[PDB]
Amino acid sequence: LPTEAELKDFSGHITKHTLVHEDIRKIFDGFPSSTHPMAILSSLTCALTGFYPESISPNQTPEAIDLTIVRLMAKMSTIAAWTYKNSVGHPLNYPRNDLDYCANFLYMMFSFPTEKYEINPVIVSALNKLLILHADHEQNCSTST
Amino acid sequence: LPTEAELKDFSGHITKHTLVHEDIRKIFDGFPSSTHPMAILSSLTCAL
Amino acid sequence: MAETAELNLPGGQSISLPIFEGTEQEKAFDIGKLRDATGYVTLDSGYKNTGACKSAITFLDGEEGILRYRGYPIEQLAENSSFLEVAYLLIYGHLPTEAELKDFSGHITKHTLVHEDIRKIFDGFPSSTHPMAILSSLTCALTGFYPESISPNQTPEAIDLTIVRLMAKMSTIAAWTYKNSVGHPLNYPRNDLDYCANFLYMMFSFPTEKYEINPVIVSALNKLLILHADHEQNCSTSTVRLVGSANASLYGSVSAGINALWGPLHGGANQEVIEMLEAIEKDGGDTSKFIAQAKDGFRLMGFGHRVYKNFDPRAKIIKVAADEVLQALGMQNSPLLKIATELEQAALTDQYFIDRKLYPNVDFYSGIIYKALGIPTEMFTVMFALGRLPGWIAQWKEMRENKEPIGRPRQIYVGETERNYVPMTERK
Amino acid sequence: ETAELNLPGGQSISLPIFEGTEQEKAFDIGKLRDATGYVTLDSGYKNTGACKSAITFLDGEEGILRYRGYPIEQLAENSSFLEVAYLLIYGHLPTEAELKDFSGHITKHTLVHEDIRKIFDGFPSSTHPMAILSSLTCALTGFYPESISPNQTPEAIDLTIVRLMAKMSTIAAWTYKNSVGHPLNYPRNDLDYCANFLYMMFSFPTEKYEINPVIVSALNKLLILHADHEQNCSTSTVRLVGSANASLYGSVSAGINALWGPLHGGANQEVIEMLEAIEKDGGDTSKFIAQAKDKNSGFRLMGFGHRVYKNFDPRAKIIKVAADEVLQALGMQNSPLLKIATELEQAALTDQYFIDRKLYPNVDFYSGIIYKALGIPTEMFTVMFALGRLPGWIAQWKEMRENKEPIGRPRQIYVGETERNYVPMTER
Repeated sequence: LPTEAELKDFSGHITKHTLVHEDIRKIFDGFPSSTHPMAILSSLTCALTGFYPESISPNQTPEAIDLTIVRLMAKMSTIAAWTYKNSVGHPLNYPRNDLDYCANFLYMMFSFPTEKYEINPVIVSALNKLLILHADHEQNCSTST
Repeated sequence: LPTEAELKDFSGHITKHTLVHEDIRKIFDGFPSSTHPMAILSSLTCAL
Repeated sequence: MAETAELNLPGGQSISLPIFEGTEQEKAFDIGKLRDATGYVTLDSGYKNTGACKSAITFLDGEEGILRYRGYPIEQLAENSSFLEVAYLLIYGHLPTEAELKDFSGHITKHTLVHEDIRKIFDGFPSSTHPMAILSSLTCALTGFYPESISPNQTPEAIDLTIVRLMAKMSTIAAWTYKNSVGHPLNYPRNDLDYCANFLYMMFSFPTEKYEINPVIVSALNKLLILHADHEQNCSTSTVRLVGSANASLYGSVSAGINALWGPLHGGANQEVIEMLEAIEKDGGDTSKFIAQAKDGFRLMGFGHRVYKNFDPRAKIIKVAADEVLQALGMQNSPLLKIATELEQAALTDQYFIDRKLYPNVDFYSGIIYKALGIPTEMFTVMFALGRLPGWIAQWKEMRENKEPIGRPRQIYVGETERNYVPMTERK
Repeated sequence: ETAELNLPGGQSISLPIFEGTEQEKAFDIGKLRDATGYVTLDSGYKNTGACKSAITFLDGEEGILRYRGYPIEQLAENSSFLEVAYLLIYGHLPTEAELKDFSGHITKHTLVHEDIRKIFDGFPSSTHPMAILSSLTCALTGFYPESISPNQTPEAIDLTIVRLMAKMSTIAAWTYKNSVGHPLNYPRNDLDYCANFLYMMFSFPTEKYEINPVIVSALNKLLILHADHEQNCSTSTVRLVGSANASLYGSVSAGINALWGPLHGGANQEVIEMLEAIEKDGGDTSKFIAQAKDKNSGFRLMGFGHRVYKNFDPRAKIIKVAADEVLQALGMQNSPLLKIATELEQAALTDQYFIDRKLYPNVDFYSGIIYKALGIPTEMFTVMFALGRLPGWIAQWKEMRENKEPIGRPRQIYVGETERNYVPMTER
């Protein structure tokens, strides 16, 4: 369990890195609105190695691995919300600096640029619970992959 | 081992389908020239 | 009280040359009749001994460490002026009225917004493109978007519009060159920040981290840019005047000046200053090894100067700001300040440095402030261009208003004398 | 041997004499400012020798032009563009093997990177071709960062030169395709330089392009006639920017911006506009010849006069005759524009006003009429000058670097305000 300082650095680093490179947004631009979100999630996820070639170098230092971990925890939230916006033809929301991980995902997914989005702490806290229940399950097909 | 007709249909069908959708070319357009080829191969392969 | 020079050309021929005395006792002889009356030209290596123009803009004396914009000492403009006030002074000749500095800074605010089509041109540059390629190429493009700017016979109204558009858009486009390199989305300029603050926002604000406008950083940037605003005649300023003398657009003449500034021989523009500080940090932060081994460059790394003997009069002012910037962030006991002080006190006390007059110049300190702000090495010459821009513009405008003729020098031919074309068959 | 210069006070200095291989004479003011504190004063460098050069001999008094001692008339009649480019750059007529090597390397490098094509995608069809040409040439330093790295190997430099000669042709054709909304052509490796340019520009899918050997010949000749002209403004820009060790790409981009100015290469566009205006007015050419003499009527005789030629321009005399031949060879009998042009020269050359002021047609006066006849629109005329002058720019840059010229740092005489104290805003 992290100390208050460990969780604040971990969650702060994740917040910083939720911004996805403009070139990945332009790759995303190529996908028709009809594309299944999972095609985009998997496709943009393997493009990250191309943008972060240090991630596949031999001799990963612990510091380098820590940076890959916060990059992927951050950017998965952003790209996941892109896959929804793509299906409905809405503009992409930039992530916010002031929202916690789950609130920021809900904002990126459901906010319009046409009005302040009302964040419902009931939905934020229900999403925290659902993600926690799915966080790990030992040696299933996806984890073994 | 294919008969002459099986290999000709198999190799003919492959020839027809070597053309990649214009939208996949536009996804490809997004990748910087510096990107490692394996990033593009894997990424375009899961877009299919 | 007018003098004359007498030139006695071998063969017995002689000419009287009128002497021109400037307002700081710089003397020239007028060779305006030399070729037509004698058949002779001067031969001058790198124009080192040639008065290309008369300027009311900037007086510089390197032996006496003096520098003035329009008579006003550099020390007093830096400590008390603002970049746009100094831009107005350099360009229009006097310290502005309250209404003048208001309208100028207001018109610049309105025009910092760059056309969507120039943003689409910018979209094509890969993220790895050196920022100076993008700065020079997009400045170049502006003449295409503002064709009126290469019209013959532009109203002074039109020329003033060109001047605010470029002062405005240079800051936007410089911020784009940084965003491109880190993959960040472009910021729209804001209507409610002043010139330097809007630049820092456009450069450093990004959706996932709070950007607060620190007034100490604003004050430091205003002094950096003031101190780079003009430096008399030099390669890049001469380029801007020469391209301008052909009636090129201001945009085209500045594009050419940027490419001159990019040259590693220019002086000042030396992104090796930030490179120095980084190479040392990575090598465990030990100065006295890089210094030791960088003997067995130096002008490229913020040490010494071509014009100024003894000391750079801009250096000791930006030294102050460099200290306030380090303390306004959390860097009082950082590797930067440590590495900085070791280098500087090799310069200011190691005799080898006192011998070859390698004192820290304004860019040694500028490179420290820039490294402090997280401005990368490949942006150093862009920050130089952004400061020098109003000087370029003032030098271009003076050149136009004095209706200087096209710069078209002569040569002495030292090639082959007349010989007939040999058709390809009859050669080898 | 020396000239002797007597200044007020006892001061006297011996300025050495230098005489070139065509008896052009200068005295060396190299040490003037260090020995005396004086400079020359010389507006537009009408009296200053910028350099020694073996590239091109220009006798403005007699109207003589040679490239490396080869008469222009003989090269224009019998040589080709790339042969002249080779001779200008490398200093001799190529052997059969050298010219095949040079044109072969140039053919390979004609393909422009897909990211430069995408930058080009951003320019609207309304953009003046020269904005596009200057902006993309500028971008090239971004794509070939080795070209600005210090210690260029001769091999490195040679690859820069072939890259630029090649890509200027492809990009110049893009600027035309942009204006008419046609898809870009890829270069064709089975076509010579001029035919490849003509195919890239004029081939479009819905009309059979035939390579016309008359058009290919006419283009080779015009490009040769534009190839070099000694120390003109744009060439002086390329050397100045280049003396800072800027990339060839950056130096040539600054050159293109100088050439665009109406007082330089931009004049060819204005000449054709004058001939069309006289065509439209319908009026006697003698009317405009009088208007031309009328100190301020609004009407200047464009394409007459030159800084150096006080006589016929040999390039104008060749293009005048070739315009007749080409229009005849293409079935364009009696160009109304050619008649007005030949009538303007007829009246001007016999009219004492013009003869006393040494006002003859220059290269710009007849060139538009031939470009027009090849299918080249007015807004491409200065692009065609840039494509011709390129190898001259390259030759001049290359010789400037091989001579190890120091950075170009012209001087001023200050004529502005003496030390005056900063006056805060509230006190003004």
